[PDB]
Amino acid sequence: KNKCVNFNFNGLKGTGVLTESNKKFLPFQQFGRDIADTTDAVRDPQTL
Amino acid sequence: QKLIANQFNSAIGKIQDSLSSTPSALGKLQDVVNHNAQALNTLVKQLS
Repeated sequence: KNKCVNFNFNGLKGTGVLTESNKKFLPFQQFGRDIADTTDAVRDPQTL
Repeated sequence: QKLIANQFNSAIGKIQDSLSSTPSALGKLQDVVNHNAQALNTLVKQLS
């Protein structure tokens, strides 16, 4: 966490910084998109 | 002289009050900003 890392979540590849999220989306919801229609918030598979 | 001074002061006051009370007077400048903003937004949408 908290550094420039190349991440691969369930085949979703990307590069960026992973931070603890205060977002509160409902338990059934998995991904989180933005205005530009790209994933900015994610939920880890191993630990929810 | 003093009549002209009174007319000038009253005209300035009327301009101030009318400019305050009319929101569409400054559309042109406002319009400018809107264009740029909208344009930028459109470009972002093109990534989707």
